[PDB]
Amino acid sequence: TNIESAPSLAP
Amino acid sequence: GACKRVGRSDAYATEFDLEAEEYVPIPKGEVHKKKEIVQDVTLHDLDVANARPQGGQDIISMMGQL
Repeated sequence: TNIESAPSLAP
Repeated sequence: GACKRVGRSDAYATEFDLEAEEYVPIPKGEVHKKKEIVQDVTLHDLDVANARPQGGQDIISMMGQL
């Protein structure tokens, strides 16, 4: 529901 | 049962801009390797190994003298 975006934690 | 730290993987090389750390590439081969090794010792190597603690067991040996 446009909550499909994803962040990251790798350097 | 031996193991060694080869380094830190260089995918982490930018955790910081400076750290006192040895960044190495990830191994490019198979993660597991099986090798046939024919190993030689002598009966004297057995003498030495059974007579006294050897190598990294005998840390106090660094003092010399007795």
